[PDB]
Amino acid sequence: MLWLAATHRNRVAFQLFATPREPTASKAAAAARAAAEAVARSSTVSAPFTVQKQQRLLALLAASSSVADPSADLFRVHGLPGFSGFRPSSPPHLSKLFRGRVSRHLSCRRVNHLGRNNSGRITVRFRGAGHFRRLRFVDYKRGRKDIFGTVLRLEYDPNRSAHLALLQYDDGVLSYILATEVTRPGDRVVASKHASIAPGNCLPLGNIPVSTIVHNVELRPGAGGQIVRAGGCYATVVAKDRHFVTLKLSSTEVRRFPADCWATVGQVSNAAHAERIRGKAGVSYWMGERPRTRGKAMNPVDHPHGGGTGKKGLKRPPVSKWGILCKGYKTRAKKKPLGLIVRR
Amino acid sequence: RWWTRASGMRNPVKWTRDWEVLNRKVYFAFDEREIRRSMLDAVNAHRKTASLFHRMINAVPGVAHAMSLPGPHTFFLPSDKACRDHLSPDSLHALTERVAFLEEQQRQRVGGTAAAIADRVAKTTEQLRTFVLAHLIPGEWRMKTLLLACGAGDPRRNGSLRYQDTDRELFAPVMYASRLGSSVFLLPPPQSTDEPLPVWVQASRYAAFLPITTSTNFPRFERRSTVGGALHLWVGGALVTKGDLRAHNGVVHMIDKPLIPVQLLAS
Amino acid sequence: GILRPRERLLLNALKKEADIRYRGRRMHKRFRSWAQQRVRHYWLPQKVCVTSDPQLMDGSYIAACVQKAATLRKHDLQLWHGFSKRILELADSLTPQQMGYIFYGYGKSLFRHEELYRGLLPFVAEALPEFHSHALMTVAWALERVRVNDRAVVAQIAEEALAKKDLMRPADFIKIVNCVARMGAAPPSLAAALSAELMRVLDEKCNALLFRGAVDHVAVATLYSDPLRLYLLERFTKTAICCRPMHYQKAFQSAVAIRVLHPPVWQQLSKAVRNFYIRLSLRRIPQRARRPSPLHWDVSNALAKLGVFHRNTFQWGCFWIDIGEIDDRRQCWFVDGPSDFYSSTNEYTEANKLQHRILSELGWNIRRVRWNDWVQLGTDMDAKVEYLRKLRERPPWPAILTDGPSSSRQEMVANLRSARDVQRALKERREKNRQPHSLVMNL
Amino acid sequence: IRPRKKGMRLDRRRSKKQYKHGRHVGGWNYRWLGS
Amino acid sequence: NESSPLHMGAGSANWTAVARLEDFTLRGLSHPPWIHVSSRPFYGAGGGAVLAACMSSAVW
Amino acid sequence: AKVGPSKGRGPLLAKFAPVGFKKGFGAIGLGRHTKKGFFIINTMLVPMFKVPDLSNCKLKCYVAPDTYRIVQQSFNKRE
Amino acid sequence: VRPNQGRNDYNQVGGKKRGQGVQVLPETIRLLIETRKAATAGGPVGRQPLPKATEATGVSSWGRDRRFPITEALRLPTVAEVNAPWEGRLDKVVLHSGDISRLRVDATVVGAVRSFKT
Amino acid sequence: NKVRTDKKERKRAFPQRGFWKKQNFLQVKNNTVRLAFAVQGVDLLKLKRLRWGEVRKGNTGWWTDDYRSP
RNA sequence: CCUUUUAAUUGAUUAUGCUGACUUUAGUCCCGAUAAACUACAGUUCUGCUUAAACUGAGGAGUCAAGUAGGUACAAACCGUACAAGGAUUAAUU
RNA sequence: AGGGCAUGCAAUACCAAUCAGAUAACAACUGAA
RNA sequence: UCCUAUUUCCUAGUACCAUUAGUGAACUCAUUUGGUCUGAUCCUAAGUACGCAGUGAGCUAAAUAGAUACAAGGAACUUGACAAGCAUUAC
RNA sequence: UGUAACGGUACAAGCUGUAAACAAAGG
RNA sequence: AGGAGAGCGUCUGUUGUACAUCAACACUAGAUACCGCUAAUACCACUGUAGAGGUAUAGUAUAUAAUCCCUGCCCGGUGCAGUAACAUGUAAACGGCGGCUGUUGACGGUCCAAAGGUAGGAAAAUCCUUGUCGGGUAAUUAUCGUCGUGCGUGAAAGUUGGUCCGACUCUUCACAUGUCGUUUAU
RNA sequence: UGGGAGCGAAGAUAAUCUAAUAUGUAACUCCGUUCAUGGAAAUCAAAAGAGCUUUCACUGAUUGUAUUUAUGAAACGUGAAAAAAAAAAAA
RNA sequence: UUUUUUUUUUUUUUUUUUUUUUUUUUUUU
RNA sequence: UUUUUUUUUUUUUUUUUUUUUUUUUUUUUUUUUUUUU
RNA sequence: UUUUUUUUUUUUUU
Repeated sequence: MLWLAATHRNRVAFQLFATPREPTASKAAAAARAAAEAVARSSTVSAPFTVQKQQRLLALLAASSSVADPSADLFRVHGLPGFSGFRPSSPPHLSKLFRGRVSRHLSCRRVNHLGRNNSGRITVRFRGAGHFRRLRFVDYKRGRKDIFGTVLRLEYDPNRSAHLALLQYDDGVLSYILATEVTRPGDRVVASKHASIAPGNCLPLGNIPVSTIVHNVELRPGAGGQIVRAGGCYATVVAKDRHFVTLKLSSTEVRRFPADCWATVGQVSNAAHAERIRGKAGVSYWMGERPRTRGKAMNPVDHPHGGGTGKKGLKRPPVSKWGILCKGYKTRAKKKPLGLIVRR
Repeated sequence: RWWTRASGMRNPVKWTRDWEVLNRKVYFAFDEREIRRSMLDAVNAHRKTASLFHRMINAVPGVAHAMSLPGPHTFFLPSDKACRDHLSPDSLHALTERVAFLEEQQRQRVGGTAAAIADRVAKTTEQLRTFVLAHLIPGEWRMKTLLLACGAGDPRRNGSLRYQDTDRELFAPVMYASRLGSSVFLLPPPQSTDEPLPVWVQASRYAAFLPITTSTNFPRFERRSTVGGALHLWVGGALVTKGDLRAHNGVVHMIDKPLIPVQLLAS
Repeated sequence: GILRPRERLLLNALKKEADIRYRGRRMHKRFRSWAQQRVRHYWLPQKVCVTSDPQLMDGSYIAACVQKAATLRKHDLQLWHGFSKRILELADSLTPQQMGYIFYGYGKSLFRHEELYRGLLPFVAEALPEFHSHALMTVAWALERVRVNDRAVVAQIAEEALAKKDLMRPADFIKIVNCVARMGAAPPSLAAALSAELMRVLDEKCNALLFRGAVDHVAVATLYSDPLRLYLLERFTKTAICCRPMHYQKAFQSAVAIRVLHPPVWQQLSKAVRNFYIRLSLRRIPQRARRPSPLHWDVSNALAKLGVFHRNTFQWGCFWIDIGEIDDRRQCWFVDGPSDFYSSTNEYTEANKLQHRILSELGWNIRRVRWNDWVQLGTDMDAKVEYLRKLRERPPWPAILTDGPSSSRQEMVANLRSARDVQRALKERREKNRQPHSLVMNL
Repeated sequence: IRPRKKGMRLDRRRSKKQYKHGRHVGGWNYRWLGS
Repeated sequence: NESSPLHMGAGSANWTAVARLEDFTLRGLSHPPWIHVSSRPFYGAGGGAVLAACMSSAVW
Repeated sequence: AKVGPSKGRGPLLAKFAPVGFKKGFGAIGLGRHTKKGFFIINTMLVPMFKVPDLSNCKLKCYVAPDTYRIVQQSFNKRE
Repeated sequence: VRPNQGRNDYNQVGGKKRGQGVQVLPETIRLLIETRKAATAGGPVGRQPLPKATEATGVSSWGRDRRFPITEALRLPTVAEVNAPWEGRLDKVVLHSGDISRLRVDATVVGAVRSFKT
Repeated sequence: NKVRTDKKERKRAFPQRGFWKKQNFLQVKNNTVRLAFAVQGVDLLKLKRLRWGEVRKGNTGWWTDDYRSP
């Protein structure tokens, strides 16, 4: 959306967003130190957030916490006959998610490419135009240091497999963040090295205890989470160094990361996304998918597989449309030197 | 500078002509219409009109959080004029002094006296919260809904609301030379009150002049508010001048009288 | 892309609603037009600053400033009074052109300040020979608007106009005539000469557009002779198409007054001509919105307390009546004011006298109530009721209206000032009674 | 010519190509006036 | 095969043809060709004072 | 061709085209367009027609035939 | 999205049309002004014993320093000289294009108001 | 087309039995014209039917000559 | 005339040959769903279909084509026809 | 050639790096004619 | 003096261009009577308190394309139940 | 330079450019 | 376009075809392979764009076809993965899987091989244009049931199939009927 | 324009096929033709000697490249037409 | 009632066309 | 739930922008600074 | 899809 000069950057000369209030920078420095000490005083928890602890907290949250027993009879629009069969799943006052519209000032229109490059030719096959979508302004950088923020509601992201959260700071500014499995409307978060080891809290890798479940880990200092963002994904702390932190990713891969980078504590929301079963091809049609035609039912010129008839068999290895093997054939530059990768 | 540029009256697009199908779009465009703005937005929009209320809402904590919930609600916003002309001078001055005290406390924060201040703020906040929350009513109640509820649409109950006439010889002598020479509906109790709210309807003064300028087909028989409309809705003996302020959270109605609970009412 | 069935319906209905709404807006819009005209052949080229130092200003500067202020509608007392003060100092170095501009500005602004008019009049009188059409027109036009009669100077203006007829503009000539007739300063001979020149002017250098401006009921019946009357009446018929309600009203009024006052001349008209006027009356003529005055309301309250039924406002064919009794329709009252009389005097205006006589002729029991007499009563209701009762038992006014006693600026000012506080105290008392003040909070 | 195709082509009069030939009604050998 | 004057004028008009990599030497009835047409002939026995010959080179 | 100047159609005109084509016949501007579709007209750009008085003019369009002989006779005197 | 993409001039950042209400910084102004000012910095040359003629006849002029020049009336060419070829009447009339104020003359004719007020 | 440029000459080649007659519409049109002249008071049909050198003042014809023996 | 010469491309029933005319097949084939009446003393023929209201304070609820297709003497000719202010207040004249 | 001579052919080239248009702040930014 | 305040506001003669206001696919195409018929809407209609539209003559041959009515038997026809038939009959 | 459109001429494959087939006489 | 038996079988949806007149493609589902960000892959002006302003519950590639059902053996073999710096692991990736002879024959001899058709179905979208017996008819070789030899197919190559389902072949029942022997009238 | 510069394939011949010829030919872009191109020797020749550049004839279809099909105005040399080293240290 | 003009939205120029003829000492009357 | 519109302009709010600005058209009304409330 | 005195410019919204 934005210009290349406005979006492209290699080197970063800052890792925080400063919003001073005093007339002079000398006073602002003292104010920042006071805020940091205030957050340090409040911080109390330092134990690692393990899977077992996560489980135990989830059991408490989803066993007894939710009890209101409300009078839903009065919570409805009186005198509205409604549709002739069409009814919502649940009322807005009992739904998990917010029954509304995304913020106008935190969203924009989505440019649909249809899987086409500048040349105008089809690049990405099987790409349809489904339901209209809006790009969300997700705040990946926690620039707001030494400040608390409470959660107002949880939103749905069509573009992501996880849920979002509407964060509001004390000053009254609204921002979007990646929600968690634990976080519920009303919970408070803070981004600071002196903060406690709690869900939602963002702390450096180095400060984060060992054997701690984390997510939204950034590659470079102050760049944003790229290695793990999807729902149900998380990383683990293995080892620690004076300048490096060893992390186990979701793909069972061991890699070292800088000690200076930031990371979030917890698990991405919507853990049960891989349990839905589509009852008909209409779901795929609405999602923006297209039918896939196998190469077997193609002409020899169209596809190598064409013409040649045969079942599983063992003589002639299969060939893709591109003339390249697709079974156990590694696709990686052997010359590319391994970096911070420990175990691949 | 294209194939077609006609607009407005000359709309190139073709629309349905069937009255049956047309009768269904009006329902969707009026009743099932969606609103983005919240109740607070609506309230704020008329800050000028209700400054007292606008300030109390943002001054006393708790009310702001309560009036932002997803559940349907119904709100009444009394007017400054109504407040002024209803409330006695001493009560009005005392209320304004406490609102200013809370605003000053917040300004001091953002910028045995210490012990007494805590008790004073604790008592004043509860009193104002109680006062404020009294107006709030669960559920969505529309003007039409109330009107119909009050028996406005029942032919057996519309006898005193349909046939209205006045002396035409006194107001239009030139056009007449031959002559020369309801029920109570009970609403759910408020959030901070157990007592129900009675609502009724009344005939306006203007309604008694329609026949002089309209075609009437009546059968054979055998102070006054200046607000417009044929019918006047009285919600607990407060007249409604404006209503149908639909929002994402409910509806807002402006009444010409401040509703005060018995707990605050004197002996 | 694709939309949800639910949303689709709502969007289509909304869209339809839009169309309906748009169709429903341009109903009453009849007289509108995308095209419009703006007058631009009057602004000066030079740039000035209204907010500048008046001392550094000159005649030229001040003249410009005055007109620019007027055009921009920058009504500021503090600003205008400084202009007046500097003008008084620079009164002896004003060109005829500048004077005219000044006058026009003042008049357009409606800046009621006699102190300046009275001081600038004598210098105009001396510079009359060097005056031009525009200046001459603006002087009178301003004077008329501000309602400051000057029979000594206005007459001179007219005479200079007649002298410079060969150089004057039809429009300015017409406006001069109109002004003169309204102010009532033209002897018979002057009137006659004016009429004679006007007829030739109208018949030689006037069009449809320019002719319409010559129509005036007050002027027609007090300035215009029979020969011009007949020609005016006949040409109006022909030029009616290119007219406005404002001219229509005047025309109708003219017709009525002519019929009522001059039967002979009326009969002298042709059948065709007569028919026009006959049919005219039958049509609905638009009128501006009207409402009672505070004085009107006070009088009405006193009258109602006395125990008499009446109306507030109503039209009667071609004339408005202040008060009309229901028990006896014949009866009628009229509430006067400062504007009803000339500045610093109690003399009635020509239009007021003409309307009084027309109704008196037609048989209307007409009564008049002054404001300077009324103000004296104060905020007492019994005194006003007795005042009204004493008037009621007395006979009505004569056909011919007369003027009141002498007055002065001092007195005028005093009266105005006095009334200022009465109109506020009565409003406060009225407004206070509406407040019940019953509710008492424990707190 | 389509919009996309037309947006990447110059005018023929922008070049000297128009003064490199002698085609005329007489034939293929045109001599300019006053030559 | 539809009739579209807009299309026709936007793709096949006088200003659209000039952008075409075609043989402009061919004569065109409704086009701006680039073929020279030899002009007015020599003079016989008429008045020498009224023989026109130039304009854009002589305009003043 | 079906469409275009090839059958005596001539150049395209407003009449023979869809709604929206802008093409006049030569005129003089008398105003400007606003930001809402209105048009403010100015009287300053209107031309002025100058005509002398013709109330008393002895001259006529044509000349009497007898003029020729009188003019001719004057020439012979110079010989 | 239309086929307008790919062109380098597509959605260009900053333009003639875009920028219609933006003014240059005072830095530029100052720079320019200073540059222009600093183009003729040098010491005096020639000779100036006596003051420049800047006052009327009789009255001396030594202290009254004048920045502006003054033109002499007695030094101007006449209309006859102007209209003469290369090799009352117009022998004593001059048509000058300049500031009247800045002219040394014996008398000057001025149009005052009737009240004679400046 | 008046210009004679379309393919409307193709069908005409083949023989036909007959064609429609818009008598209903034509009659109406004629009637309207007749009425429009009658309101003024001039007979059009009469003039469209009278013999070349025939003179018939008013509503008169052959029948008129019957009783007018003298 | 005779005699010498000629780079004329110089020679015809035929390439289903190219460009035209004119015979035979051959007075053969082709003809669209519903008409009638207009008198010698008054009148309303039958049938198919069924949005045919033109001030009622509101520009008849739209787009497009016709490169002007319901004007005009039983004319495939000539000559006319597009008014957003509705010009006829033409309720008068004779 | 005495006088006159609407309009269109997209024109700062009687000069001056290249690359859209009334011929483009640097850079991004690329080239067989 | 008990109105929610008794806060003046009809309408400036008006640049350039489009238009046949009704029924009808009026568009490509062409074996083109423009307009009747062939299908849903637009009018609280005994089909809208008379609306639109309707093109030579004659004649018992046979065959062919269709409609109505067929004794008894009721798939014996055909590769095949193709086709045809039933779905209206005291009121 | 070479050409296209509109207007006039007798509406035209010519001529012509609203001054649209001519100024011929400056003492 | 009806009642009943039985063979085959995910349609709705797209389209006239890989032979003997009787098809395909797509899909709800499962499973395999590649890829840690300037990702893989694609266009093939190369410091570009799509992928994607996405981040291993993500992206892309190949093959199969129901929500479930128990789903056989084989790495001698091309290729890929790995490295003794050419063991070993991948058959839901990549062709497939058998002779003599003796007692209806559990059993015994011998040759060869990586392994030596598993179960189920079975006169078949396959052998053969009349396999035995039973149900229908005055006649049934057409067709259902069954036997499992006559030739033979063959398991995430998709086999078998309870219930439900049907614009898919065929058997058979019922009403009317000019299809008819065999042709008439308007 | 068969002139000069960049890039530059195929039909065809070799009775199919490679090289090769076609051909550095066709299409595309640019210079615009005697006021042009070119150029006054570190050249050619061999033991004599010619003396910037350019056109024609002969030597000669000789030498050479190819071979299964072709291509080749070769170098020295002779004849002839046209003939051209430099205006010049400044005033 | 449209077209024209701002926005969508584009020198993605509809030859003989435009609020577009050299761009305010305009003689304000 | 397959997760849907907003800029020109209108209204409201907040102001130290400007003849690039509303007839030298017209009506009504008790009325307005500083040394008359 | 902007409606009546013309421009520049900021927030919210049925």
